[PDB]
Amino acid sequence: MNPIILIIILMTVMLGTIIVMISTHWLLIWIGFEMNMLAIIPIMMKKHNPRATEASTKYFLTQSTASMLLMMAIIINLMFSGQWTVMKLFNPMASMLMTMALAMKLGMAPFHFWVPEVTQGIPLSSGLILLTWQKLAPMSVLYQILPSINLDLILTLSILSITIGGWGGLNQTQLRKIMAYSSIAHMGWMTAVLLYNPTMTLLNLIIYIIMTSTMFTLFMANSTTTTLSLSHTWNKAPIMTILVLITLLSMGGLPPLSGFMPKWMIIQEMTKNDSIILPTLMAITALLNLYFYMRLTYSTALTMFPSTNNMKMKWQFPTTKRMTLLPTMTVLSTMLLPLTPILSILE
Amino acid sequence: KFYIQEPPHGSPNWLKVGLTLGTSAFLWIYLIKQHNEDVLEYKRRN
Amino acid sequence: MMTYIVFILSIIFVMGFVGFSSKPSPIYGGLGLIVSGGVGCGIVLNFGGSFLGLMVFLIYLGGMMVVFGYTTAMATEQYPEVWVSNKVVLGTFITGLLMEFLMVYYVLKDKEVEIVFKFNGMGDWVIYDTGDSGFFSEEAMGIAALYSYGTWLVIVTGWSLLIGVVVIMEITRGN
Amino acid sequence: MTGRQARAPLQFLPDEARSLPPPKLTDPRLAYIGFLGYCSGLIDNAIRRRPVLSAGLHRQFLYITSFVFVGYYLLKRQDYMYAVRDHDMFSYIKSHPEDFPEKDKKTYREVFEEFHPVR
Amino acid sequence: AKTLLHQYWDIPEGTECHRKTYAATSIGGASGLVVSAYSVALKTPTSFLEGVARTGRYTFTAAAIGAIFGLTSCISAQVREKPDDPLNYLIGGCAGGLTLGARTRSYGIGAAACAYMGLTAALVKMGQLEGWKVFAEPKV
Amino acid sequence: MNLMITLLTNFTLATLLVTIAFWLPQLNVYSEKTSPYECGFDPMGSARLPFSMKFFLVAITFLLFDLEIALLLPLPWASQTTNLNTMLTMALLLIFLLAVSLAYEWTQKGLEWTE
Amino acid sequence: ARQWQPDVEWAEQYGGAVMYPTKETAHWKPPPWNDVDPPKDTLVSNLTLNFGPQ
Amino acid sequence: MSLVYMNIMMAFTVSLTGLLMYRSHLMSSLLCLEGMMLSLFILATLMILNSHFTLASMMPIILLVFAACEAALGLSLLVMVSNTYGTDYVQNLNLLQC
Repeated sequence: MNPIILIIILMTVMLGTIIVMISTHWLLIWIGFEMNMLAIIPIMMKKHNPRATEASTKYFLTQSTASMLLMMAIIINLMFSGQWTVMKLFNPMASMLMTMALAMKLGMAPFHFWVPEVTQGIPLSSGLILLTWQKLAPMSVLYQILPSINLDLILTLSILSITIGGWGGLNQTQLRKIMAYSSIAHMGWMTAVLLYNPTMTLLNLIIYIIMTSTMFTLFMANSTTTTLSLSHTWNKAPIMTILVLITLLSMGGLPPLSGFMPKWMIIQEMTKNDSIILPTLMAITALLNLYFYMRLTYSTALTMFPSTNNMKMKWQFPTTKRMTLLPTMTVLSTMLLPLTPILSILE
Repeated sequence: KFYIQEPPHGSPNWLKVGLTLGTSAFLWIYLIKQHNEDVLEYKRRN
Repeated sequence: MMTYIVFILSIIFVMGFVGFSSKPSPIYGGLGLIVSGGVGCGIVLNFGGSFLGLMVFLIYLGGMMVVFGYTTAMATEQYPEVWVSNKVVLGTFITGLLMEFLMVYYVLKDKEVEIVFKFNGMGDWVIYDTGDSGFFSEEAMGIAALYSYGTWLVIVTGWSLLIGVVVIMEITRGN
Repeated sequence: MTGRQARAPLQFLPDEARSLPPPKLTDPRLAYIGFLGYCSGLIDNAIRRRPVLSAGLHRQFLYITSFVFVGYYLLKRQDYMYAVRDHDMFSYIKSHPEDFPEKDKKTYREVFEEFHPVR
Repeated sequence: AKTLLHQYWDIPEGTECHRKTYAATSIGGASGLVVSAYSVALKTPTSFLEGVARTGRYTFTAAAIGAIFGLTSCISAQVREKPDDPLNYLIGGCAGGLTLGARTRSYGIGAAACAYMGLTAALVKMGQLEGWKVFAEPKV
Repeated sequence: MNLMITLLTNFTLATLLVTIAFWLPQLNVYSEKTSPYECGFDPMGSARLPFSMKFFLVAITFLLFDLEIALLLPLPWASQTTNLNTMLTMALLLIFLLAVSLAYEWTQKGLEWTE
Repeated sequence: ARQWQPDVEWAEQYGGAVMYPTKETAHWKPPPWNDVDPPKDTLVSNLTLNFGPQ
Repeated sequence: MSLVYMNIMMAFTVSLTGLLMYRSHLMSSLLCLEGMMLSLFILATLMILNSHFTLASMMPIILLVFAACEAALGLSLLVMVSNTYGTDYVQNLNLLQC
């Protein structure tokens, strides 16, 4: 774990996603996906335990077979119309297989069974950087080949990912499985607008990445895996309490706060079509993905749990950690309600 | 006075604050220059 | 007399490769796999590709060598399974070979097979090169473009392979 | 929508962005941006257990300068995008006369409505 | 499949009875095979006979739901003969929920099944007769 | 299929060697010869026993450098182009990167354990 | 202070493996805190050979 | 249509299902992933050879060098798995529970 080596590996993560962004040849997109996987393995398993071993194993099998399914899709594309241009496809079969390969990649509800596991054991830097890049990079390709996708696939996977991410979040008393189901819910709302106006999808992407960055920074500030540690961080530091309050409420997406600018604009550029019953069912399930946020914030600051002593000992020592960038991403994530005509910065 | 064996800080560095104020004054100068150029550009094209 | 010889090599390829994919012990799996790799090399060599198939047979072989080393290393039973040893493996092998011979029947003695596409069932001398003046055996230059025009592509290829080397080293070191 | 200068995609402000007025001084949105920078610096001093509104005044200056500069370029992008949308809309309006019919907006001396009162 | 749910919608109302009910049984059996395939895929039933027994139970209940719903749909449409109001399918969904409660032999879950399934089935009729689209425009 | 003709003839040669080994010369009295020999002692269990290995890096190292052999093999056909200096630049970059990988795992003692 | 605060039984609700138990809930075990399980041993040790007489 | 295309797609689908359902060995899984790689390889090569698509025939060599280094990554992870256990079945994977 020389820092030269880790700067190299994260530069290759950078290079993989930049290759996915930059290229119109399909082989380069597949290579960028593979390189992203290859570099994202040893960011994990900085631990020794078989937790990280088996979690990386599950990730390897699912992600690798999704990449091979993508290569199948590109091959059937060139058994049809012969072009290496990232453009409109010319096969419903190849588009079906391609969207299902990306569905296994970024996680849909029939395909998400590796996600809470793979976030269960890994350290927090690994989880942060895999969630940010591995949920940014396939959405680029989905933005690229949106005009040739059979709508039932995207729409059904979106609805089902929203309702599974809502339903499964009600039980897990850790932190990372809550975060994984929240990731499923936001990826559902990111995919659900893709056939109508993708500016909304990419705005949903950026705001979700900022929210997750704040979330994982406020879990890097304190070695926390359950709510019990969150109660101890109530009793050790006061500003962390109200920051967890505001950030979890913006994860819920409430109107005066700035988690509402994705949902509301999505309902706008969704209900300017004549689909109404399905968006309002989506938004009722987006009400449903919020109770576990509420019990989390209940456990953090809204109640007062008994804390063990040696926090007496901890009072002398301040939280002199590193932070990635906590306050800037925090107030950029939370006070950004009135800048809704900064929709069009993204397009 | 009153401490033990370590100030981790308390006597502030004379590198970072000078560099940050220098580049921030640079950024204010450049943005004022930008806005003056933009007013001139609008009243130039019209 | 015979004419479908590329298709028949494909049939032998699919037979051995499905018995490969039915997962017996990896010893027998590698046996069926190298059989499948050799006859696939024969397919692509007989189709028009000069060296690429013999090349990929060599590469794929060396991969199977290392795979055999690790299946000697790690996964051993008190008595390992063969195709005809257990119920489930035997059933899967018979059913896969059954689907193969059924496709053989519907291609040979029938007209059209429409499982995913309307595949034209007749012999693969069509379509093919109509005697064009090569003089340089097209795929040779078709690989020789990789060092002429292939600037960015081998850069990212070698870079990813270097990263592959250091990745294997650090995952083994991370004890 | 899709460019409409899908030729230089990274061109954050094209040559056509030199025709509309730039964002003026003390516009309310850039004022709110500066207020957010001030609150950002306040909460950043609140993190590190150092006194609020104290000993981070250079960081106040730096955060406010950074956000005002960023929001300046963002506002210029906003104005360019809405101007090109309006111009493309009006070109497509002027292009097709017959496809966008102007209705005879009749007056109410003869335009009937069913009433259906409430009692 | 879109073709046989299209066959179910394309039964005129109208009476081609026992055939509307056969289509409803086919839809219920398809749904039961879906649910049973997942629930035997993620349980390892120990053993294969018990897996066939569980799938038979779930398809049995869902096919009973489809049959009873088609029967009360046809009976309501023959008695009152008004295809406008969704009240016939409201009675249909509540009958299906009560019979699901009968197949599980609990009463409160059966009553909530009556309520939710009646409202959703009457809503499906209500939106189709009023005319709402299948999930999309997909245009703008 | 001339090579297939020759392969068929050699397989018939091999089968006549099999049959002349088993069937023709003499008889086959059984009942102890089938026992496995090590040195005069019947061993525990059998073979197909879990056998750990020494090399961990060297086999995967073989695999990756065989793949880089596969990249390097169209050097003869590449050698006749109009863009000569670009060919030379990328070829030297390929072998230089390959030797950097080798010397990296050589200085990081990847081969100094149970080779 | 007569303002009621939640207690150890609320904590034991909010602590453990999962929130809502089933008839299967004993198998989900309380996970460790360094995420490493120290006792792991099943005797995967040496193997014999009779390099013998002749 | 050239019937070898359909037959290699048949071999593809069966190797895919073999990669998905599997009894206990991770080794057989990596092995059949390598096989499905070879199937996609041969299919793509026959496509390019019918096309005379001689310009970008980098697809076979580069497709397979990348997918084989994926197989190398998998063998490293299987080394770590069989290091932290004796047996590497579906059992001794049940920790880190969903």
